[PDB]
Amino acid sequence: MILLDTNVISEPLRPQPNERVVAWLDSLILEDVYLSAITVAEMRLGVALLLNGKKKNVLHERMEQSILPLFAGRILPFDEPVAAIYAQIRSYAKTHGKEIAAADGYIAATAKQHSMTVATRDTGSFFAADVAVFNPWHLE
Amino acid sequence: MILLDTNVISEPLRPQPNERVVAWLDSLILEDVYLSAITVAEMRLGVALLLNGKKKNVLHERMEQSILPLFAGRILPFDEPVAAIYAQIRSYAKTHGKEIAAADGYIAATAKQHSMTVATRDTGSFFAADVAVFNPWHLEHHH
Amino acid sequence: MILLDTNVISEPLRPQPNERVVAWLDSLILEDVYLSAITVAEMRLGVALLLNGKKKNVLHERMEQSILPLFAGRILPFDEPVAAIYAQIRSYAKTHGKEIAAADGYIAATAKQHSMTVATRDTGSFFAADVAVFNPWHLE
Amino acid sequence: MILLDTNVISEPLRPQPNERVVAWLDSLILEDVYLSAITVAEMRLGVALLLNGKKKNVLHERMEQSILPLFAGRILPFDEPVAAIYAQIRSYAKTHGKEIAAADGYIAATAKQHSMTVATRDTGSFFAADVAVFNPWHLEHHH
Amino acid sequence: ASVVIRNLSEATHNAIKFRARAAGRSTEAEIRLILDNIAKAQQTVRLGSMLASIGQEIGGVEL
Amino acid sequence: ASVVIRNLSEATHNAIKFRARAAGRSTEAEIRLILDNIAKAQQTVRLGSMLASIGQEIGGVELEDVRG
Amino acid sequence: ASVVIRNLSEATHNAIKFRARAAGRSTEAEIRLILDNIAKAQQTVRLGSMLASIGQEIGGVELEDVR
Amino acid sequence: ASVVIRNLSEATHNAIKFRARAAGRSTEAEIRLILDNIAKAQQTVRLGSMLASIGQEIGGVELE
DNA sequence: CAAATGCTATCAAAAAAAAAAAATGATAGCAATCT
DNA sequence: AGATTGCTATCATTTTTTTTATTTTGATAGCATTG
Repeated sequence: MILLDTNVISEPLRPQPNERVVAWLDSLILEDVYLSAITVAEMRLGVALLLNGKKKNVLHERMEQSILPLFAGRILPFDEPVAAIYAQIRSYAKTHGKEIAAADGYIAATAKQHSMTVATRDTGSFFAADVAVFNPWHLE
Repeated sequence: MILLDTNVISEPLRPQPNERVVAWLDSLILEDVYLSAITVAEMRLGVALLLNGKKKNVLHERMEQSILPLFAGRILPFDEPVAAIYAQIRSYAKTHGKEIAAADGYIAATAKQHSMTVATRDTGSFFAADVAVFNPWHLEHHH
Repeated sequence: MILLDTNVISEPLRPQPNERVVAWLDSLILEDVYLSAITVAEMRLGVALLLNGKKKNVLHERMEQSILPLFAGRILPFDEPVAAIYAQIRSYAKTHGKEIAAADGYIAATAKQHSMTVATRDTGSFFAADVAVFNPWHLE
Repeated sequence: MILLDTNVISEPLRPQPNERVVAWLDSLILEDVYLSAITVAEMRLGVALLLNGKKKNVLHERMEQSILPLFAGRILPFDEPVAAIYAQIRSYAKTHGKEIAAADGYIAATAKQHSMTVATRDTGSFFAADVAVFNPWHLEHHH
Repeated sequence: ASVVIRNLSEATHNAIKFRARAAGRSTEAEIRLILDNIAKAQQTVRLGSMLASIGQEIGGVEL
Repeated sequence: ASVVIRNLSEATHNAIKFRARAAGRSTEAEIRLILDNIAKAQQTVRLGSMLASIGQEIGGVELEDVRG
Repeated sequence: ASVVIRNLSEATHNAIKFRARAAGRSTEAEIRLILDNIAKAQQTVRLGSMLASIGQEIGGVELEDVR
Repeated sequence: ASVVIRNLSEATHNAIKFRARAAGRSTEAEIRLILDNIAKAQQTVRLGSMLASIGQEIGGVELE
């Protein structure tokens, strides 16, 4: 029950990817790692926003043929129930001084509905929403 | 079918609700109106953020016991397919000028999939998404 | 309601149609008259067994555009529920000395299902199947 | 899908069921086998006509509490549309000598609409109906 | 065979459009079908005669 | 809002023309009404006025914007 | 019966060859098995034997012709 | 690649045929999927290395 | 009256048929392996 | 050394996919005629 956040799933794709995060992703059981539609939408947009060239085209190729097919069946949707969670999480934090970006809240509420562990670089937002978190930039 | 964006569903609940908008909502048949999960979220949070008192308790009840139930089964989730659409609706608008805010992209993208018409006061964005839009704040002319 | 046995619904079409039967069919409220798919099957077959020609061609035309459309929605299917009834109806009568043709059985059963009064010139069978009967060859 | 006629489903219940047939029935996926309301009518009538006593009673229960329920949702009715097919299956047979009886027409007709295969011991008739048949009594060879 | 309906309440129009799509047919087919049903309810067919005539129309048949 | 209906059964037309004459209306007016009537039937609820009430019950609200 | 599976990705294919080898059998024997187990799982009820039992329970019955 | 399966129990075949159709697939596609899923299981994907590869291949990117 | 009717029209998009291309389902044929 | 297995191939369908006509809606525009 692990839910990758945008910044995590996209770390290995970067120029100087953090090897600690790659190693961690390499220690997981794919059949136990999820993605939020909101997160997939952010990835797909990231690809789509690239200037046209061989780069954008191969990336898209992979993104759809190699990467995304690995989570097929586990790309969680943001629905009505989850929308209620979102409201609680965000309204709560906000009225107690901690801000939670809508972007984050979406993932948070999702993780929160299936008691999943959000994996992310910015743990503040999630500790606040009362959601198990794991920063893969560390050890343990 | 029509997709109501947050700001319309809110109009009637306001102090001096624009009459033209309320008139248009009544000229509608419920089973034709849909809401995006995103929008429900917004509504649900907009309520949660009010100072604790009587007003917020009632609104919260009416909200969950009256309003929303009326859209049961017609609340559209932002699923994986919709994401793909979202990806294009936004990259497109950008490499064309008018950029779209993620939230608005979710709604547009959702609407587009099922080729629905978005009812919003802020149409200025959606039209750039190649989705049909309608402003109930405005008058109808149609040819 | 009223279910028309095959012989009644087809009398008017016969060469020298019996006027008492025509006049009674004229006193009925169409919306209360039904047909069994079984009966509709024999009607249609009756038209099919005619030598291709103007007669057959027109009869067919009329049968599909003018007659049956009048019963659209009131043509009772022979289903499981009915099948059970049919089995009781025929078993009883038969193990009592009154043979009930499987043909008539399908109707009597359809009728016994929704509590209808069958219209037929063969009253004898249906009385034995415990179903309201009416002989449109008589009056009242 | 497969439509079982009366004689095939009757076999297993007999004194000395036909080995080959039973085996065949055994190689099927229940949810693929169906029954025409007609055939169900028959099976029930065949039961009802027995002499009163233990056998009849037991068999009755088995029929309603065990057999048929396995076919719930798969017992095909003889509805208005099937009737059209019917009229044509029989007419076409008469104009080719080989006559088809009403009962057989009903079953055939049903099968044809849903484009199914009739499993009977008397394929004799059904072939003239322009419908696929299969005799579980015979064997299977090459194509 | 042709009729024009004007000054039609844009809303009644909505209601119809709706029942139309829900049954998978054009809005027009819908009106056509509605009017058609009205006419049928306003009509009282005399089943006996109506057949008796189709009968004499073809020289008589038996089934 | 106007709409045409072509290929309308000639029998149906007369039936409607009749019904209209029976009532004191024009054929178009009769169509408008047999239409408007079923429409009002589809109208299970009026969303606008519905939400408005909720508004009046609470003296009206002004939800925060919340949207980048 | 027989069946030919065309357009089977070499990946899947190699996976199945591996499986078979590891399992000590031929690929055609492995697929035959893989399918068999699946089939065994769908086989909820055995119509013949099921009906047979009933027959055996009442000592067989000969049902009147009727048709 | 092609693969021929002979001497397949009749029942086992009826059953697969059933699964395929009951899901709107041709029997052939059904078997193809089945064998596909099995391969899928047998395999343990290396998510971390998988991506970092695709990234090193396309000169790396930054999807925000 | 001007507004309302009853008919025929326009006219640019949506909403059966003819052709072209895949797959599917059944085996059929061999050379190279195992029993 | 006869059965099994691995690979291709043939072939009459089904099933799709693509093209190419035909119909139908939408929506509202003329025109001569009653609240």
